[PDB]
Amino acid sequence: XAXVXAXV
DNA sequence: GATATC
DNA sequence: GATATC
Ligand SMILES: *C(=O)c1cnc2ccccc2n1
Ligand SMILES: *C(=O)c1cnc2ccccc2n1
Repeated sequence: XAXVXAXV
């Protein structure tokens, strides 16, 4: 759920 | 480092 | 299960 390097 | 909503 | 980036 975090949106950092992936954004899910 | 830099992590939480589906 | 469902994950990558400066
Ligand atoms: C988002 O809350 C979150 C938490 N754990 C994960 C594990 C693997 C892929 C994506 C994820 N997203
Ligand atoms: C993004 O590429 C990425 C990869 N690994 C992580 C681990 C912990 C927090 C954030 C992250 N972001």
